[PDB]
Amino acid sequence: SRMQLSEEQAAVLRAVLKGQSIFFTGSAGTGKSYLLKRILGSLPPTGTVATASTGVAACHIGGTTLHAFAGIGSGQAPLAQCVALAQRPGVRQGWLNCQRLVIDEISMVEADLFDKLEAVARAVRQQNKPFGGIQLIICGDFLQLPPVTKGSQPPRFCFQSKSWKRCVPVTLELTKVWRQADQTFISLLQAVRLGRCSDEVTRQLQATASHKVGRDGIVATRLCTHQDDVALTNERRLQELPGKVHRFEAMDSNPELASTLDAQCPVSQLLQLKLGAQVMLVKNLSVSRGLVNGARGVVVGFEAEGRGLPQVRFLCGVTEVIHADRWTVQATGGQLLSRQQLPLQLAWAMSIHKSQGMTLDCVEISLGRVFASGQAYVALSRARSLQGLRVLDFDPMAVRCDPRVLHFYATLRRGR
Repeated sequence: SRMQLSEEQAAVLRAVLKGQSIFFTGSAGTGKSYLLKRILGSLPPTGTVATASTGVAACHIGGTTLHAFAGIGSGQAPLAQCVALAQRPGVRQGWLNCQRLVIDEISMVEADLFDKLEAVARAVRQQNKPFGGIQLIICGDFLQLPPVTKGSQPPRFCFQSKSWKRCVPVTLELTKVWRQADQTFISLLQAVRLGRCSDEVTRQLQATASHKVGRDGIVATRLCTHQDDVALTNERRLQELPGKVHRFEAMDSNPELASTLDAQCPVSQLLQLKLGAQVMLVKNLSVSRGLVNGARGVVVGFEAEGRGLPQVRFLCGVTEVIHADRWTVQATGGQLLSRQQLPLQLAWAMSIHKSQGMTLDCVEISLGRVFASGQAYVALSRARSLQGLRVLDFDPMAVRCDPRVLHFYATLRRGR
């Protein structure tokens, strides 16, 4: 075990191994990802179900989406219907065989959906205990973006559900800046997350507006709010370059489901590159050499023969030819599907949604406009340090947070 756990992280692990349902929570940069991986290595594979609310986060933990596991379609039908969908052959044994259920990215789950899931559990398993007697291991942070709904009315946070207190009797916090993160920058994030933008926070961010962050042909990625505008942007920037197009097609086990893999793993069926393309790594190839998720680079060549694989120069100081990697996704019903493709994305632009669970080493962020509660904090959390970041037109009016969620955190802090 490469690194020793902190006293706060050790407490979580203890509780989990005694069989207790627990929610653990804290800002970015407190070691939540490291702790999830240590929990999943410590538990028996048999009966342990790793899930996340998103595709992006599910892949980072080698699991599946909560939507796919559940098998209740959208969750919006009456209980008896949801319950009938969960009874379907493959979907049903997943519920029966689950002993411990890990759920990352809990901020994304709306309260009415948590309540539907909890009742579906008790019915399918014929067990009167909370969530059908499953040991729940829940990770996230409600000071992130609010949950989305389609349901016409306001969305409600997961902690407002009728079954939350019954299901989650112990909550523990991670508060210290983790040993793989920068003290100065995480301390600034922790102030922004609580809505608190002092004159010194505003100075430190405004001071980055003039920063040159790239070098050696690598330029900063512009962080954006919406995935579709991002794809058009990256495609237009690639079209402007004069080099010939190089195409890389995925090898899929089940090509009749490519759309599903496009939507759940971090790479597509077809990757196009040229000399000069701005790229981002999306697998951890080597932590010790800086080849981690979010590492920024530029294409500097292609192999002259064979498959013509790209040669990438990274900001971290590595130049290397990038080969195909593998991802496995679990479909509703349980079938394992696989995609082999290069672990690279275009990176003139990147959305907040597709960058969850990672940080970039070369990034530009615009924060003069007001966004939702938690938006300024979540965007700044995609950077690593003040050195790798340029903030345009920062305004402390950009910083808003949800007062109901602040009171939830203040109660937790008063405990200890």
